[PDB]
This record gives sequence, structure tokens and C-alpha cells, in this order.
Amino acid sequence: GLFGAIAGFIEGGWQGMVDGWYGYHHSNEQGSGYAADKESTQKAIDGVTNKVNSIIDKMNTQFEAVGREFNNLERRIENLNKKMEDGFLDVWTYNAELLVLMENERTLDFHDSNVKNLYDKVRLQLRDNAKELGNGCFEFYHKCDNECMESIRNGTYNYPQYSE
Amino acid sequence: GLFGAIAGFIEGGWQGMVDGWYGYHHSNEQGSGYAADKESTQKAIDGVTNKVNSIIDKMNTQFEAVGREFNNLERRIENLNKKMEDGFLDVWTYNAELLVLMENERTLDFHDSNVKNLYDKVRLQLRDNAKELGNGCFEFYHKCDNECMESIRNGTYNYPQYSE
Amino acid sequence: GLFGAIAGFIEGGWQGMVDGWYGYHHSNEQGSGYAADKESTQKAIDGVTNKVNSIIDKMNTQFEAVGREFNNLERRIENLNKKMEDGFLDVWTYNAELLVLMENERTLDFHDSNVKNLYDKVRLQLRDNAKELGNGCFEFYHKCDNECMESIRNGTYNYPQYSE
Amino acid sequence: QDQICIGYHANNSTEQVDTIMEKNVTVTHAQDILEKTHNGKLCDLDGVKPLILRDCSVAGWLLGNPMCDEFINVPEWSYIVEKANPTNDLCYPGSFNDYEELKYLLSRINHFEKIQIIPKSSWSDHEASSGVSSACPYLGSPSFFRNVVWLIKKNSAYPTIKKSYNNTNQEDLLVLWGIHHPNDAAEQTRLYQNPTTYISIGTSTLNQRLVPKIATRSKVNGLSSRMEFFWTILKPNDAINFESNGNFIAPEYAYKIVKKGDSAIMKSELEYGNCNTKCQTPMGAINSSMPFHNIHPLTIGECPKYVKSNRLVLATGLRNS
Amino acid sequence: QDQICIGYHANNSTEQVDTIMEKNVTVTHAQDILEKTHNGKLCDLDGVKPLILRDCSVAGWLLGNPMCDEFINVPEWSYIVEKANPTNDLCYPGSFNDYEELKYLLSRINHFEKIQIIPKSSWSDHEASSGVSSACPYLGSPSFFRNVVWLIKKNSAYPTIKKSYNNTNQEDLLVLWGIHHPNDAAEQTRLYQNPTTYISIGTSTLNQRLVPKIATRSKVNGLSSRMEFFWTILKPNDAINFESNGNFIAPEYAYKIVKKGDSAIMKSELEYGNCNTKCQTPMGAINSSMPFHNIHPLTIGECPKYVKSNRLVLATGLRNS
Amino acid sequence: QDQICIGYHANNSTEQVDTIMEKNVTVTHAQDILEKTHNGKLCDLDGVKPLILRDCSVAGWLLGNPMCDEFINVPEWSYIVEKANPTNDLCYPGSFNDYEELKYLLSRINHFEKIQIIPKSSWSDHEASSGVSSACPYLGSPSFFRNVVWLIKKNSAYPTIKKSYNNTNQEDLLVLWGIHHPNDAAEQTRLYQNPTTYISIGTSTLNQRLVPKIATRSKVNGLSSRMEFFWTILKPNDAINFESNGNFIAPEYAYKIVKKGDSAIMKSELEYGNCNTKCQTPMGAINSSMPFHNIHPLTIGECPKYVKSNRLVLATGLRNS
Ligand SMILES: *[C@@H]1O[C@H](CO)[C@@H](O)[C@H](O)[C@H]1NC(C)=O
Ligand SMILES: *[C@@H]1O[C@H](CO)[C@@H](O)[C@H](O)[C@H]1NC(C)=O
Ligand SMILES: *[C@@H]1O[C@H](CO)[C@@H](O)[C@H](O)[C@H]1NC(C)=O
Repeated sequence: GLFGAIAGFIEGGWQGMVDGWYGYHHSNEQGSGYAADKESTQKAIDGVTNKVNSIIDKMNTQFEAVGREFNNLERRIENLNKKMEDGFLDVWTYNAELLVLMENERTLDFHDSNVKNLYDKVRLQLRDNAKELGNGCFEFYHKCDNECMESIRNGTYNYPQYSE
Repeated sequence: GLFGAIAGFIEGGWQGMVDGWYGYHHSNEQGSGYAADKESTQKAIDGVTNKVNSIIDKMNTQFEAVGREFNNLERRIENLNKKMEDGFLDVWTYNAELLVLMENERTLDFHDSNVKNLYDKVRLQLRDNAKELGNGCFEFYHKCDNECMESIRNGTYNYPQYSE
Repeated sequence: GLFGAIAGFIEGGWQGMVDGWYGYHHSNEQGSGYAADKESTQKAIDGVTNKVNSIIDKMNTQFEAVGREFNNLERRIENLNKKMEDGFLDVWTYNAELLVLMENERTLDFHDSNVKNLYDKVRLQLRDNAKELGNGCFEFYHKCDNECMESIRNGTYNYPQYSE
Repeated sequence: QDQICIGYHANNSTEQVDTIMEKNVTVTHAQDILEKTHNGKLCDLDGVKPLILRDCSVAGWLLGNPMCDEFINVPEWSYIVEKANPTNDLCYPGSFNDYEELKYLLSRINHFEKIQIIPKSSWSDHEASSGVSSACPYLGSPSFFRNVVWLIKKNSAYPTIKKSYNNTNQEDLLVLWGIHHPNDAAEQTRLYQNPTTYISIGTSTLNQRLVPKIATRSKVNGLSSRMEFFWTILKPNDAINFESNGNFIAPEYAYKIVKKGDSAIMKSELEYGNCNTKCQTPMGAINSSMPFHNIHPLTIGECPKYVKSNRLVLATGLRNS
Repeated sequence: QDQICIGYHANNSTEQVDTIMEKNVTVTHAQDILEKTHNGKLCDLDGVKPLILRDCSVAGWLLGNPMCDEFINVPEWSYIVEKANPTNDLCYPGSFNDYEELKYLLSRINHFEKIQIIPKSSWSDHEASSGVSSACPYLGSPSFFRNVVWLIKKNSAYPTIKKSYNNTNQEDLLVLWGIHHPNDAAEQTRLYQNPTTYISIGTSTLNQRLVPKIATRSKVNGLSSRMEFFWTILKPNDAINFESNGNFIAPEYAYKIVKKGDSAIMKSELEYGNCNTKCQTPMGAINSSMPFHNIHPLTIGECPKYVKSNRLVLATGLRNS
Repeated sequence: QDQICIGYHANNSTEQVDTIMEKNVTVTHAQDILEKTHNGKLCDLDGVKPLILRDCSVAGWLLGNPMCDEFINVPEWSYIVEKANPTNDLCYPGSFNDYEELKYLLSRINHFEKIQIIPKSSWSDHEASSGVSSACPYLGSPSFFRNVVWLIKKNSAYPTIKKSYNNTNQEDLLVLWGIHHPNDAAEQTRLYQNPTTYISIGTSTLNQRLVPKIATRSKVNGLSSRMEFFWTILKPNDAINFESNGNFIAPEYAYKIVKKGDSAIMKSELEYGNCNTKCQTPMGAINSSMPFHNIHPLTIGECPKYVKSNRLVLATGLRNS
């Protein structure tokens, strides 16, 4: 957790959410449920799809390898051939493996970022009108039905709703 | 927006700011205006200048290429020559392109970081004495002229100014 | 400071802390002191140990180099030999140096992340019961002895302790 | 009361990935980009079938080793498969000049058409049907390479041969010929009367002169004598000229190069499977969309990139616990 | 009330960059590091002018093809420009031994000085002015290469030549000579009386013996005969020794290597522009500060790094909308 | 009141690191991964001592230059050390065929055993003890290479030699021999009576015929004559056959290859130190756990990876101020 959201202040994940990577869980008068954030989830999808195809596409002209034979008195250039082909093989193997190691990390922390920023997107809406529990949950001081919830989950929460 | 500042809780950018990358917009009794943060902007300048010259300098000993000719019965080593020069050409092309792809991203998110941390630099100064609007703006409970503003924009905001 | 913690809102480091990378300084009735966070510090240790051994292990099959000699009329393949060995030497030198440049940065900002998230781990515990000073310190409204402190530094701070 | 919470997906996946700072991280979604499977067969390559020399080598094939008659006439191939150590090569001991260069040429050819450039019947004043050896046997009887003819003396005389051939075709010609290096002067006279002999061969580009080396050597296949073979490429409308007073292994059949193309000479102990593929390696064919494989560097066809890794898994989802 | 806001720069720039996770991201500031432009000319390289062989090749130049007299005496060059398929090469058909090695040597030379090592007048007992052919014509009359002399018999006799030359100079000498391979014995006697001939050439390092190959070959430039050329590098204070009783194409002019240096042999169909540059490619010169170009791998001078990309743009500013 | 604060470690370290965006960043902890030190000696490599030819070269060693007797019998080596310009090479001027290929073979050998294959006493009808020169002197008196014998005529006659040697051993044999190229016909008759001579050499694989080239050449070590040396590898149970009527530098000692292995031929001006190491470079040995060095590309033993950097420091701690 480079951004402290996933496996950070949030204790784990929701098996129940099956429609996206990040979302909300609500509990009101009319009932409780889950709802994935189509925005951040879609942007994430384009993020990893584009990353994947970028990594694949960047490495399509690697090094091909054709067989060449040499006699008993061409041992030096046979050695040169062998060492150069193994050489390229090694630099490209290193490139692939290394790139995987880097972009895996950047990807996980990208998810972390998405969750944190989602949480903040809400926190900045429900200012005084709710309290921060500390586990990624907000406790309301007012009463929010499925319409106040829907209006939150699209950015249009109307703070004008008093306090105390 | 990996840090959620640029195109995040801030809805976009100020055409009016023409003296730096990050800054403030104030609106008081004496009037309104913009002012770029010379600190974070300068550090950013050194950040990207050093990054640029680091990328250029790291890749000055690439692979040169000299012409060699081979007769009709030196087809194997002609092939070896050709494949090795194209090989290096490919690994270096890959290196340049890949490095650009990585450091572009790291650079953009570096700007994001700068903006977020600037915002926090202020937020941590104007604690109770102002409210967080949610768009990167603070609404004052007290009255701040161009001297309270200047004192904010250099880190010396005096919180001792009551509340309520 | 990509995450704004180290050399950000925290003005510097504690010479007095000698048992870890991140920790706390308390000042109560019974006295004052320092205490490193074994959790985040341990995870950091595994982070940099694993990074180090990953960088070393990824680059153990580099390019070896065997001496080959050529006569006065094998100048072309002598040149080919020379240029290919210097070529690999250059791509691997570039790989090592570049990788160092990248992972150094990622490492420093990883520490930044650790500090920020530690601070947040506390801030989310001592909600109303303490005020944010702005320098990474919390001023208590209640009274916390070495047991309230120990309970904080292991995640079990009991907020049920009134306010005002 | 009323509550809203923000959280993230979790599932029942055990797909681990690695990072620079942590190994074996279980995550929700992960894509594998490394192919690690082949079928263990030698398959056709997009409809066109490989040339599988079994216990014959390229030399035995092209020169016409009597034990290589399976490949007397060979259709278009996608690639050639030779063993590491073919048993049927040069039945008569000796060497093949610029052999590796010729194999390399073969990596650029998909189809030969064997044509007769000099009939055996055209050898008036020499014997063309007695040039056979027990080291090159066919069905327990002395034979010889089929595409070249070992000319010997007729009526105790070897008149100097002058033979030319104009390449009237529009394809390039692979032309093979040879010289015989006897073990002793007695053999030289027994075979070609004339004590001191030569073979001169000329084209627009070629101008060589071979002389037999008569000497005692250790025995190979029971023989101390040797055969040394040469080849050249005759351009369309160019001619080849032979002049010799002995030791001349004349050409009989040559090879038209009717199909240039991308081919390869694979060293594999495997035999023909009855399958098709788009990507072939010495150990088997590949059916994959994956961008990488770790099977074999030597490859032919639309193939993934060879890489020395046994594991390359790219994370798509998020961390799981 | 009173308000302060924190925000970031935005401008009217349409400069897009790419990242690993997103393409075509419009930003405020971006620097381009890839040069994609040349002038399409062949220019001087820092004041020193290239050697542009037009329809002559290196062989035609060095041997002195009569149709290559433009380059009889050539000043210091920065680099050499030869076409892919020069028309004026070896007017008399034949070959040039270790040709590619010599071209490679030329990539290391910036200036030759042609000096006369053996005067044509010094050939007492042979004819030095009759060695000409209609295949090497000059102005519609039989000529020959200028820097070598085709010696023939005088008064129906070819006495054995013994000629030595001590390199009194301190520069290394490129020395060229040749052998003539006639088409028939009649030509051999018509040209050099002696039926069986040789050329022996020796230095401190060289010790070779050439013998003419007399044979019928296909015609090239109307000729079935051939000329085979050789070259060597004479060290300062070393001597070269020639002994021959026929078929000897003697040297007349040799080349002092007065300026070693970094040069190159470019294959370009282009001709001389009247310009200067610091970086030259086969398709044109470059005037750039950019660290990269994508024009041509083959390059000479203070040049950017060749790269196969058509776009390399590095972000300096921040995201724009 | 009561306060808790969160903070980070700081110490008194001046260890700077570099990043892509900032140079010279002082930090708390940093590890160095680049070895920059050697001992300047030539050491044993894991107990087995190098072969240090001092002013002798490989040719002088193997042929048995009288000035190279220090290396008459040489034990198992780890690697060979030759100078850039050894003074004791071919005392008698001439050349060594396929020299570089042989050196390359030597990079694959750790131990030779010199055995006598043809006794000097076995030369009945020729003189075997008169083949000496003032260009190959031993202690101010004419000598010659020790492992080969310069055969000359006995009683004004040089009968044709036929000598064969069967490799009864199970190791491969390095066999060296030579030809003498006189300066004139007078020398040819003075040394071997017979005017026109040859050397024919045959194995299962080898079939060559050398003829002396008699010619005037410039003097090297006072001589205009030359010696040309050849070598071959005799397989177990194969035989080598020599036939010659003159100019033959017969073999006397050959070399058993009893230990194949990974070796190297280093060019170093250095001399033997009395030390051990696990990693050796031409400029000195290395004692390191570090994964990288920047000392020399050419290396033998369990070594770090050569890299062109003079600084590679990896950050472990955090930023310090
Ligand atoms: C081959 O034959 C054709 C026509 O018969 C002729 O044009 C050509 O000159 C001949 N080739 C040679 C080099 O003799
Ligand atoms: C060349 O001449 C100089 C002086 O005339 C002499 O020192 C040298 O020996 C000669 N070179 C040879 C190898 O004959
Ligand atoms: C060498 O000798 C052994 C037995 O003496 C024999 O088997 C072998 O044939 C000989 N080698 C040759 C090629 O003469």
C-alpha cells in the first residue's frame, strides 16, 4: 500500500462487489448493498489495457535467430556467432522480466491510488454532514436514502443539509 | 491523476497564471489575483531539467555503425554483421521509446504531487480559521488582506486569529 | 518529497531514533521518549532487501567476453568482434546505471509513503481527541500515559474518551 | 443510523505476481504472456511440408548418395530437417568445398528442380558406367553418387575433355562436380592412363584449376583415396566450361532454383508428424497467441519472441487477501 | 467573504505526449528530442570535401580505369561515395583479390599520394606500350588501366624479369599488380612466347607465387581471358620483389598513405551538393542539436544517435485540458 | 499538556546517491555494488598456476625456440599470459598457418604433454643434426626450433621420405611441421640436391601438398629465406602420413591434449605474483563479493560483471539533512 488505501485503512476487500474494482457499500432505511464506481473502474480498465498492449507492442521487434554452421577452422567466428546470439537473448530476457517487475508494482499502486482518490471524492462531499469512521466508512448525521446515495455516487451530493 | 489533485478535486487549470506551474488565486477587500509559488515551481524546474539531461546523458554512447562489405562466399558473416547491427539498433530504439514512456508518466504524476502538497502546505496553515470548499479553495472565517496572503504564500501564516 | 511527509510537513529527522526508520516521540506525565514502529520498519526492510536482491539477481547473466585474435587480412571481422563486444558492454552499463537511477528514486519515495501512512494511521485513531499541529505532532485534549501511547502504537487506541 | 463505505473488489483467485519489492503477491486478475508448450511433432508450416532428410545429410542428398534415393526428386519444402550426425553422407571419403556456405544458401531456397545437363550417353571416348565403388554400395553392389559421374579411361586412353554448358534457363543453376585424389601412381594410371592430370573449370565469375593430390592417407570406409567436391551457381545465359585429362567427376544432374524464399536448416532428431502449424521449433510446433515462448531460440514461421524465462505473468487486477 | 485557492498552469498548447498507460495526452510544455530532417545533399564534412566516385568504383579508381581519369589525382577526402552498381570498374574482366578487405582499409584513409615506383621507360627487354585492349578503350581506341602496365614479349622473347623496389619513404605503400589468364595456349605464346610461366612476389611478410590459368571461359566484355589483381602494403624501408617470365601486369604507380584517419565508404546514388555539414548520411546532411535522428544508421561526423522511432517527445509541462 | 509526534530516522552519514531527477542526495544508508580495486598482480586461479610466457610467444613456445627453453616442459595451467609484442617468436623468418585459430584452440586447453613421435635417430638416409641457423642461435651458436627437425641431404642425395605415425593414444595430438622456402636454386640444391620438391601430408581429414617457393625476398633477421609452419589435430587411432623429397621440416615432438577446459590467452605486460585469486584480469586479480567491477572486460574465474561505470551506489536508507 504505497497510498495506504488497499490493505491500509481499509482492512480488505468485498467479495460481494462483482461489478467493478472499486465501489460503495450503503446501509439505509430501504436496505443495504454494493455498487461499483463505473468511472474510476472504466479509467482503470483503459489504464491496464493500454499498459498491457503498450508492453506487448514495444517488444515485437526483438531478435530473431537464424542457424549458421562453421567448420573446424572457423572456431573463432562460430564462437562470435554463438556469443552474440546468446547475448541478445540475454538482454531481451532481462528486458521482459524487468519490465514485468516494474509495471506490476506501478499497476498495484495505481489501484491503491484509485481507491484513495475515490474515498476522497466522497469525503470532500460529505464534509460536516458525516463523520469519518477510519475504515473507509462514513456515518451520516442526516438521513440518506437511495437518492442521496445515487447523488453521492455521481458527484452531485447537495451539502445544503444543515448539521447538528 | 495518481495523486488526485490535477483533473481531480481541482476541475482544471488557470489560463491566468503565466508566471509558474502552481500558484494561488486570492479574492479580498483590495481585489483579486494570481501568484505562482516560486518554491515548488523552481524545484519542479530543477526536477524536469535534471530528468531531461539525465535521459540524454545516459544514452550518448549508443551503438555506432560502420559499413563492411562481403563477397558472394561470405554470406554467413554478412548475415551475422547485418543481424547484429539491426539487433543493437532494435535494443536501443526500444530503450529510448520505453524510457520516454516511463518518465513522461512519472513527470505528470510529479506535477500532481507538487500541486497536492502545495494545497496541503496551505490547508495545514489555515486550520480552523478557514473551511475547505472541495475545489482547492479555502473560505476564510477571518479577514485576510494582501499581507495575510503574502504571509500564507511564504509559510508564515499566524494561526493566532481566534475563530467563531 | 513526492508524498510530502519527509522534508515536507515534517521539518527533518530525529537523531534520537536509533531503532528504526519511522517512529514516534511522546511527551507525557511520566516523561518523554522515542519508539520506532517495528511494523512499517520491518516491511520497509523486506522492501529494500527484496529490491536489492532483485536488482542483483536480474543481472547475473550479463555478457562475458573472450579474447579472439585476427590477422592483418581479417580486419573486417576483427572490427565486427570489437564493435559487438563494446556494444554489449554499453547496453549493460546503461542498464545498470539506469536501473540504479530509477530504483533509488522509487525507494526514497517509498520511505516518504511509509512515513505519511504511519502519520495517517495515528491521525485516524486520535480523531477529535487530539488536534493536528501541522508538524507531524498531535496535541491531546485528554491525558495519555505510556499505556495509551503503547495502545496507539499498536493500533488499539480506544477513541471512547469523550471530548471538550 | 445510515452509512456509506468505499471499498475494492476481492475474489477467489490464487494467481500470484512478482514485483521488484515483493514476490508471490496473490492478486485478483493476472494475464500470462509466456507460452511454455509445444506438441513435440514436426509439422507442415502453413500447408507446405518440410523436407525431412532422415539418415541422409545435405551432401548425400545433393550429390546423390545411393542410400539417399528417397530424396532423388524433392518437391517444394517449407524447411529442411537434418540430424546432428547423419549416417549417409559422403560414402566415398573426402570433402565438400564451401559446405557451410552452401547450407546457408539452402536456408534461402524452398524448391529445387533437378535437370539433366550432361547425359551419361554423351561420353563417347570415356567409360561412364564403370565409375563405381564398394564404399558407395547400392543393394550390396558397388555404386556411386547418382548426380555426378566418375569418368575413367576407355581402351587404355583418357583424351582431354572439353565440355561446355550454357544456362539457357532463367533460374540460377546449382552445379556440382568433383576431383578424385588416388592413393598411388599405380591407381592414377589404372584409372586414367595419364600420369599428370588436371581439371579446369570456368564461368564469367569462376576460374579455377584443380590438380589431383596422389598420396598415402589413412583409410576411411576402407579407402585411402579421396573425393573432393565443388559447386557453383550458374547465372541465366552464362556458361560453364570443363577441361580435364583425368580425375574428373563430371556433373550429370544440376539443380534449378525455382523458388527462392525464407527457409531454414533445422537440427532435430525428430521425424515427421502429420500436422500443420504456424510456428515450428526443433523440439515441436507451437499453437499460441501469447507474445512470448521459452521453448527454443531457433524458430520458423509466425512465432512469439523467444525468451529465457520460465515465468512471465503480468498483473491486471488488484491485491488480494 | 474572502477566499484563497491553489491551482496550476494551463495554456493553449496542443503538444501531445504518450505514457505507458495513456496515449495522446495533451500537455502544456513538451520537448522534442528526435531529428527527422536532412537536406538531401552530399556536403563537405567540416571543411574537408568528400571523394565522389561517380560511375567509377574503388577498383576502377585505384587500378586506373581509362574512363576514371577524373580521379587520376585525388586530394584529401572526408569520405568516399560509391554507387551501388558502378559502370566503370574492371574494364578487362577478372577479379580483385581481398577486395572487401581493401575497401575496409580505405575506410581508415583520408589521403593518398600517387607516386611512380617503376617507370614504363625502365622496361628494356619487353614491350610496355603495346599492352592495351578494346575492352578497356579510351576515346574509341584500345587502352588499359593506367597505374599498371601489361608487359608483353619483345622480339619474340620474354626474358625473366627481376625487379625490386625499396620503400625509402616513411608512409606505407599500397602496391597493386596483376596476372593475365589467357584463353588458350596460342594466346599465351602470342603474348609472352614462353609456354609455362609464373609471377613470384615477395616482401618481409608476403611470399606468393601466381601461375596463369589457361582455359576457355564464357565471354565477358567480349573477352574469355581474365585479369586477376593483387595488392599489398609495403612498410617503410621494406622492399617488394617481382620475378616473372610471363603474364605479369607490372605495377607503375603506387599509393602513399599520408593521412590515416576515420573515413567511410558510402553507398549513395546522390551527387555533390555545394554545402558544409557536421553530420552526413547517405541520403543527406544533418544540422541538429537534437540527440536523436531516424534518418539513416550509416553516419559520419558529430552525429545524433540513430533510432528506429518516428516519434520521441518528452514531457516538460503538466497535463492540459 | 501531552503530545505524540511521528517522525523518521536521521544519522551522521554523508553517503550520497543519484536519482533521475536529482544528483548528490545525501542519505542515511547506502550500499555500494561496484568493485573498483584489483591487486596489480598475476595470481594463481584457485590453486592452479597460470602459464606465463615471458618474452616468448605461443609460436616460439610450441615450435621450441631455443630461447624459450624455460617452457620446454610445461605443467597444467589455469591461463596463459603473452605480451603484446614478444621478442622470441619465429627466430627463422616466416609464417604460421592458421595461427589465430590455434591460439583459439589454446583458450580451450589446460594441459599439454609433449611426447616424441619421431626420433631424430630414425632418419637413416638424411642428415638430422645439421639443420641449424645463425638466425635461431642458442648460446651464440647456430641452433633451430627443438620440436621440429630441419632435414637436409646426406651424401649429396635426398631420397623421398615416407613416414607415417598412428595415434595409438586416446588424447588428441597437436602435430606441427614445416616447409623451407629458399632464396635461390643454388640454396635448394645445396640443401636438398633435388631441384623440384614437395611435401604431401595426409590424415583422415587432412589432404595437403606443399611446394617450396624459391624467390628473392627482403631480409628479415639477416635471411631472405622463409619457414612456413603448419599444424593439425590427430584423432585417436588416426594416422598422419608424410611424403617428401625436400624442404621438409619434419615433426619430432607433438603435444597430447590431456586436459581440455576453460582457459584464456591474456595480453599483459605483468609478471607472476605469488598469490591466489578467484577472479583475474590482465591488470590484476580481484577479491570481491560485489556484483560489479569496472576494471577490465577480459576476465577469468568466478567474477563480477564488467561495467563501464565508475560509480554505482544503491540507496537503502532514507533522505538525510
Ligand atoms: C547462351 O545461349 C544464348 C543463346 O543460345 C546466348 O545468347 C548466350 O550468349 C549464351 N551464353 C554464353 C555466355 O555463352
Ligand atoms: C631500403 O634502403 C635503405 C637505405 O637505402 C636500407 O637501410 C634498407 O635496408 C632497404 N630495405 C630493404 C629491406 O632492402
Ligand atoms: C592405429 O593402430 C591401431 C592398432 O595398432 C589400429 O586399430 C588402427 O587401424 C590404426 N590407425 C590407422 C588409421 O592406421
